[PDB]
Amino acid sequence: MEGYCGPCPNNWICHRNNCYQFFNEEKTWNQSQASCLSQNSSLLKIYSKEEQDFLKLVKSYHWMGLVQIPANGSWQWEDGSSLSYNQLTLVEIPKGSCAVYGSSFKAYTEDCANLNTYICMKRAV
Amino acid sequence: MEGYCGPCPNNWICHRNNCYQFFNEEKTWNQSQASCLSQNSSLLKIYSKEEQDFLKLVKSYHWMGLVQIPANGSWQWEDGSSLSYNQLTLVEIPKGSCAVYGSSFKAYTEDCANLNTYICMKRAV
Amino acid sequence: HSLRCNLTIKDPTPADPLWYEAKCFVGEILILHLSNINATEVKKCLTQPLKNLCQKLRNKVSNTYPHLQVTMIYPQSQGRTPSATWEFNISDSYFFTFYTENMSWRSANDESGVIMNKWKDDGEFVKQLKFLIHECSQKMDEFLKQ
Amino acid sequence: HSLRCNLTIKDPTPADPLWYEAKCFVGEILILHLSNIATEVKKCLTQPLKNLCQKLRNKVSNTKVDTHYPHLQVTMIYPQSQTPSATWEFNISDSYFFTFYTENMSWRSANDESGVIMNKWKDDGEFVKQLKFLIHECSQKMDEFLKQSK
Repeated sequence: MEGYCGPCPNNWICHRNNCYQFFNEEKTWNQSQASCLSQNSSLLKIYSKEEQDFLKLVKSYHWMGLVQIPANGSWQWEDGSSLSYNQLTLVEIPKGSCAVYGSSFKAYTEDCANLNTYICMKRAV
Repeated sequence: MEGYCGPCPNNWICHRNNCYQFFNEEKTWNQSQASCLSQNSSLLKIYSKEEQDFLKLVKSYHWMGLVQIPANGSWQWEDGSSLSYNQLTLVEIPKGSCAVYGSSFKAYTEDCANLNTYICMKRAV
Repeated sequence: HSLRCNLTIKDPTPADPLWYEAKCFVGEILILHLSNINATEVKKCLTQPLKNLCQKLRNKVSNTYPHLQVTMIYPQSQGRTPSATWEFNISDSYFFTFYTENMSWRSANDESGVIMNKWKDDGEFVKQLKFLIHECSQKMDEFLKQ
Repeated sequence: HSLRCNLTIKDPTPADPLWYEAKCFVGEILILHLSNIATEVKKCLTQPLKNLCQKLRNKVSNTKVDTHYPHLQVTMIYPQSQTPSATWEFNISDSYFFTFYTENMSWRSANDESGVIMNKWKDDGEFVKQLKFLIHECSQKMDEFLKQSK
């Protein structure tokens, strides 16, 4: 729609028809994923630094949709697509199979049971 | 529930029909204001913490639309409306008649001649 | 010795507009110097995280006038999981320490403990102290090897 | 609604040593409470109201009453300006009543007996200035706060 961004849920942040919401409730990774799902979305995925540039400015730490396969240490998004080196820099801390977004397209591995704020996203269709 | 956010300039961030853009070029306060004006906008104004909640997460320092009248020490927005302590906490440094936004609804006074990144905003109509 | 970073956060004045300064040493050798006024890999790793931390500390101090000194001490890891000590001094009045290894705290007295408890409620702040170490541990180790 | 400040001046006793009380409301919300025993508007109003209560005490001390619990009640009513003006209502011991309007610096008494006291009170230039001046000093911050309420 010319000059407009959406459709998005009410009060969500919109950029290039991607919808974001920054939730201040502290939840486990699993509870955060369930919250996003209940609102027809998923946890934050970084698909493009260029297209999601403003997210470089988001401070603090928030659950995002990045999960580990401990068997060989690889990481992928909830949707099954692989983590790409040009999407974000992952700072690995020996214990933890989930990751928080931490500004500047960096993520930090974190125990999935930890309580964090979280970011949901609906990708533009 | 799902609606559209705008009208906004292309690629700008939209929330409640307010339009934001984050500019990474370093400019004086005056040059930053001129850049926003040339794009039919003004520098960032905080009118409501509640309605602009996500801006608490914006890291670093950016010129915003808050200016001093040294004669009486008062601070106003570009549009002439007064600074409200319910909008924003201003940390005053003896010398400086402009202010940078510094996350968490806090601003710091700075010399207007300093180079900073800046944030433009078009308020919803 | 260890890698040591000394941070100062203060109110700028007309006589000195500096509000933060960061000086990282290894023994006597100064290896990184930052401030709002005006070894390559480790300098690169540390720079933005320290600037970001100083900005956070400024906001914390604003909600606490006060002068703040912070000392970070990072020993070479060896085979151990990388750890550091963060020492805080607010206006030569309140003192407390954070240990990243087990995310534990110690205050000099109950008055310091009150402020410490307020500060550590800030989950972002505590993460920044821990995360800086894991982000730069390898490059700090590498340099300390040199 | 408006911003309303209710001031009470009374004699202290062993049971209650309070001689003044000030309660400022916006609708139902209590915004400021002062006695001898919202941050920016509370800050603006506090010393001027305390200073006014001291002056009112002196005025009460010099007033000739005739009724069958002496007490002065003063109500200030400030609407959002959207030139800033207020109404000051005075009630001396439920016996004498008069009102000052800052907008045009005008007065109204409920009756001639109230008018006599009113005329004596308004001869005090300092007193009248305090009523007008308080409004100008805090008008902007009162407006700003009333905007929050919306």
